[PDB]
Amino acid sequence: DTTTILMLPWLGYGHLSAFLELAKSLSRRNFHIYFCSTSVNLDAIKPKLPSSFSDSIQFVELHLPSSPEFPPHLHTTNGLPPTLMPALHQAFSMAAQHFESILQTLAPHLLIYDSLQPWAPRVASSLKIPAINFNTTGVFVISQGLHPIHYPHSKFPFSEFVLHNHWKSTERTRKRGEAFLYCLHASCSVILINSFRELEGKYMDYLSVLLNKKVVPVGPLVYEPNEGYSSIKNWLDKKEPSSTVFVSFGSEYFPSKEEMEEIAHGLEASEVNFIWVVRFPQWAPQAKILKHWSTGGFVSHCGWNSVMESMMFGVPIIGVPMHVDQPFNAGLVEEAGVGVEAKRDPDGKIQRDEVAKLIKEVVVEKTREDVRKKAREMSEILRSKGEEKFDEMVAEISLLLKIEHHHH
Repeated sequence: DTTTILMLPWLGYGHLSAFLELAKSLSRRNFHIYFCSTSVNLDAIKPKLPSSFSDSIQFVELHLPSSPEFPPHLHTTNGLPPTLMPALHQAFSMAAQHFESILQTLAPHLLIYDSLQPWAPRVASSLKIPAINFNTTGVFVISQGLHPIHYPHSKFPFSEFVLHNHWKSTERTRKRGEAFLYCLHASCSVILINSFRELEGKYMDYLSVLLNKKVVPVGPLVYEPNEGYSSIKNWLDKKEPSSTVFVSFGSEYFPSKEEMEEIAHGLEASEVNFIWVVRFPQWAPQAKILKHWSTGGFVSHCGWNSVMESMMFGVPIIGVPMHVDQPFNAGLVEEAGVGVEAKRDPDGKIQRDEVAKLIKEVVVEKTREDVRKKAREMSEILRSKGEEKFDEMVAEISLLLKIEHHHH
């Protein structure tokens, strides 16, 4: 009979997008995919799965405990009030017993889990089902955290990047224990990750050594669009080449009113064209917008998907980080030469004028072209990479399932 994989993303839009792209490729390689998340997430990613995959990728609903005031359409981090974040983690924790009922019933041959379920590799070991880890974000930020663990004294070897730590609850108590999580099977001996070596080759090689694991890259996993655009195309089509920037901040961080005020001033002082329709706690075609001639700028919060999309498309990155991984991703962009970072002032807050200085210097004015060279060059290699992108991954999955075949 055919082979089956259960895919469990973390409950976030970026994770869902990454996991669906990996789910699609595994379908094309003659695997049966069990795509498992909550009903609200499955609905939000359902549009991106074409009707040709209906027999090879099934959506399997995970039930979080619901109540009239915390109902299922809130069982996701997308658009969720931050003060409800504790409940979502609690409700997710409690979904472990149902997830086990899913594994027992489906009896998959493999579990590919996101890096945020502590109970997913623990439940899969109980049923003797191999489970591989898939990280949807970059390796560069992970090696910065594991470097003091072994080398508190040595400087970070390959990078000269530094951070303000102005960013500086009990999650860390759980995070450090993963670093020391053991491994006596081939299922955890290799991890898949959403990056490509042209961007983070040294950091994958370094991370492979710290973790004692094989770091198999399967990135970048960017989703290409197939109205909204019709109205927006009018702006892009009319304006001359390279005169606009896009402002993206994501659906999980809602910038503070002062922060939005300081950022807004960067846009006005920069005297640049702008396309921004931000959200508030409870959409736009970002990919299509990044893929127009008029587009030569991206003022992004530097989430991994936004960083990957620009490098794939070729649009220079104006970075304004303000959350967990953004500053590192933003440091990596500048090191790579494919963008510039706006160094937020020695004060805690964002510098209103610092943002404005960079947008004009990069988009309206070709003051910095060293970056533009790097943006197009990077995008050429990404598109050049084709079906070999999943070659190394398929080989390890094949080998892993064969090893476990004897352990019975």
